[PDB]
Amino acid sequence: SNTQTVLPFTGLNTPSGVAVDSAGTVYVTDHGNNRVVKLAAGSNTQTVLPFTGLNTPSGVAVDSAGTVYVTDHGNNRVVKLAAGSNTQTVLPFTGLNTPSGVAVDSAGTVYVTDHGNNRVVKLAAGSNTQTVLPFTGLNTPSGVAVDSAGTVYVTDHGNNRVVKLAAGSNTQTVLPFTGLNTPSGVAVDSAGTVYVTDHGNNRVVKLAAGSNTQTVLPFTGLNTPSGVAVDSAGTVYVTDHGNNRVVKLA
Repeated sequence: SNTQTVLPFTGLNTPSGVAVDSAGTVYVTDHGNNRVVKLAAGSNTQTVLPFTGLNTPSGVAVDSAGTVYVTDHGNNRVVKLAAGSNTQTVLPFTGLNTPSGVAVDSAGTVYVTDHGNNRVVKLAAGSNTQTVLPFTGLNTPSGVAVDSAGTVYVTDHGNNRVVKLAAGSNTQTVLPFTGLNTPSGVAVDSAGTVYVTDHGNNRVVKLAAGSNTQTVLPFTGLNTPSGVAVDSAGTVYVTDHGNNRVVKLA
């Protein structure tokens, strides 16, 4: 599709991040209202999820069981809510500072950009010990995504770059995006194409794996976009933070 459409979230205030599940349900962190909202595909009526005591939530991820994970940025913590449950749990990360983003892999391992500590941490399901991943030379990571191969992708805000860390070898590669300015969010589709919100340049750009061609997607009029998500059909969703809206492109 060539035309962006605004999703009918109601009462949104500075959306900070977005995730989409395999049913096309769209989850958004409403940073300004301290809440997380979701909209089923084709619905006009959002649901406010029963998270509690959030403070400027910065990011959201959804696992294959429908469990929703939120970086509760102002409380230095990560919370999760199982599908159908009305009581969140706090994941046992320690020492986080203003965490910016979250991703979850097919094993349920949770990855968090610990933005205030310039590091990326991961916690396997059921574990008490978090692991600092061997990224190097980060400057304020702003978002994270993980693919089926366990490769972890991170937007490096201060260095205007996207990095990926291969599982096993721990080889870190800078993806050949160009002209980025404060990238804010990242998503990866099932084909390995990487999508990035180029916050400082008000655009969203995608790069297929191994390519030196980046594509500006035909969103229009963006202002400081904060997050991106891509569904199994290739539909792209963006939190257009500066315009208080969530836009999509099918």
